[PDB]
Amino acid sequence: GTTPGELRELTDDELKDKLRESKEELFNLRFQMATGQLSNNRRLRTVRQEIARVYTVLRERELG
RNA sequence: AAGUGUUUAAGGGCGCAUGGUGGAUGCCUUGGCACUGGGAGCCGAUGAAGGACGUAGGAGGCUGCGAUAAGCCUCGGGG
Ligand SMILES: [Mg+2]
Ligand SMILES: [Mg+2]
Repeated sequence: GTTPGELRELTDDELKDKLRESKEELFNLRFQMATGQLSNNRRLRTVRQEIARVYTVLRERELG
C-alpha cells in the first residue's frame, strides 16, 4: 500500500493512526464483500499487508 | 391291372461372408524394484510427528495456507 521508505521514516503516532484506520478498513471491506456488494480480493490482501507489516514494525522498534 | 420313381424343412448340423458382446494380444509411460557416488542423518514446551475445522467471486476433492487463512514483508536472480 505504502512504501517502506516512508513507513520506516514515519513515527509512532502515525503508525498507530494507520493501524487503527487499517483495522477499520479491514472491518469495512471484509463486510461489504460479506454482504455481497464487493467483488475483488486484492483489497483485503493489501490491508492484510499493512496490518502485518505495522505489527512487525511495532514489535521491531519495541525490542530495538 | 400292375409295380417302378425325385418332389416339402417346423427345425437341426456343417462350412462360407458379414456382424454383435469380451478386452488378451502389439506398441507406450507421469509409475515400482535393485544398486553407485555424495549430503543430511534427527524433529519438539520459543509447543513436534499426524489430524479436525476453516480459508478461493463461484457447489465439492487434491495441494498451499491459517480469522493476517491458494498467503505477507525485507533482500537479491527473471521478464
Ligand atoms: Mg486441504
Ligand atoms: Mg533479487
